[PDB]
Amino acid sequence: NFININNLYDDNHLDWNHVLCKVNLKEQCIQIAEFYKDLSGLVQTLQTLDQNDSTTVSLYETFFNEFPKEFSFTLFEYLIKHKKLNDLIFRFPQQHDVLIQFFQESAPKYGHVAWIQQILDGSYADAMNTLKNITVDDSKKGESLSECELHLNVAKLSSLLVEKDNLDINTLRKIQYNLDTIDAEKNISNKLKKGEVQICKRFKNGSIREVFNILVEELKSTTVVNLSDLVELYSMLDDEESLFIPLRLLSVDGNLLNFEVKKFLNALVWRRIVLLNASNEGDKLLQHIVKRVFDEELPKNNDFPLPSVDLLCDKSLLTPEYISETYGRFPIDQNAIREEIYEEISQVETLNSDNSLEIKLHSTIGSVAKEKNYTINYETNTV
Amino acid sequence: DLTSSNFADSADYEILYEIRALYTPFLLMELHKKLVEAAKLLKIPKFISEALAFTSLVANENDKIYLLFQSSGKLKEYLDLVARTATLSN
Repeated sequence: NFININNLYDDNHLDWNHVLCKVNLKEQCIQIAEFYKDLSGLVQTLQTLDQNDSTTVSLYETFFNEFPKEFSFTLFEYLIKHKKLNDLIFRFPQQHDVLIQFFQESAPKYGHVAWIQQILDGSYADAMNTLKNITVDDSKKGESLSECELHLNVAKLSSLLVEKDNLDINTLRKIQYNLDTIDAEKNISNKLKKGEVQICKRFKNGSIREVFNILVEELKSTTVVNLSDLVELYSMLDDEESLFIPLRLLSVDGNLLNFEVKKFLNALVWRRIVLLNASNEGDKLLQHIVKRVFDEELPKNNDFPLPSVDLLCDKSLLTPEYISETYGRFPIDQNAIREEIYEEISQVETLNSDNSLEIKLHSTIGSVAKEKNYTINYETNTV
Repeated sequence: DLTSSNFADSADYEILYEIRALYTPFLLMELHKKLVEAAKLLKIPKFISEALAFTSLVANENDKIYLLFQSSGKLKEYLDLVARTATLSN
């Protein structure tokens, strides 16, 4: 069964022996011009060295665009790779290849692997509308930093003045949504060079500060972000310049959350904070960050439980299968995080005796209620 | 309209849209007629780029001649003369 490796040699050295029937003398090369119903290599490399709009009156092709198993294999093999344009293997469109690709895209063969006319040709209408399929493959990332910036500034500036009608404004929206994740790394690279991050002296110990410390070390230099690791370093983050930034991610990237996973992320962060508030008296730590949850109007833009007693007293919310892979994406030990999260739970229940940690959640929402309607809940854990 | 800090009016915008549209691709197109009726293909009558070099020189976001330009109505008129610039070397 060495079939595939035989016929490797076969089509290779038919294409080689169809540019070797071109550096030989000629008369019976007519018997390639005429001469197929199956087995390609008669127009795959027999005009694919020059422009294909100068050979639409030639025998090689437009004679094989009616022979089956010849017609379909020319335009298939030319639209495999042309993508990334900020590379040494293609470089950018401006000359020869651009005008061939025009032909092969508005065609019975299809895009989403090439979009070269949908950045620059002339077209706005067919270009940016079919470009919309491609700007969910720039969902929280660029390809190159310099390439993503090129697609989006062209799609932005194209869509600044809408002249395929003027009502067709959808084409601005997700284009803006994607410019942020390259802008972020530029800004933050210079900012950690100055540096402003601070670390907790309570949870310094453990494998729980290693989600935080990695992200820091990656972001000294220009690096495309991951979002869920930010929610998951929450309660191990210190300083009051940032201590409220994944409240944003719960809202606007809570859309990228699945609406079942988001609940147990919330169960993790408020169970860490209740213990952290046992070493703070006054309950002021909780009081300021539950103010920011009420003045952005978090529970009324999406479902969101406010810290309360049930969401940290049950061990039916503990899901190990989730922890073994959201901290199984970094080189920390999987048991090390899982038994740490376990002992948070049994410390909530050892101090729900004499109402110790219970009253401290009750009085936090209960004092930021003298000027807002938000008050303690626990029959659903939502107001 | 190029900015929205100064005064603009919408009634008076649609008659920018369309008046632009009538003539700006003509001036563009008469550059491209000189390729095959004045035979000047570059800055010398040799070499045929500067029709193939113009296929994304028409595309610019610095003059924004891209956004008003039809994807079948002006683009088809444009490429048929490129295809006659190509047959000066066929």
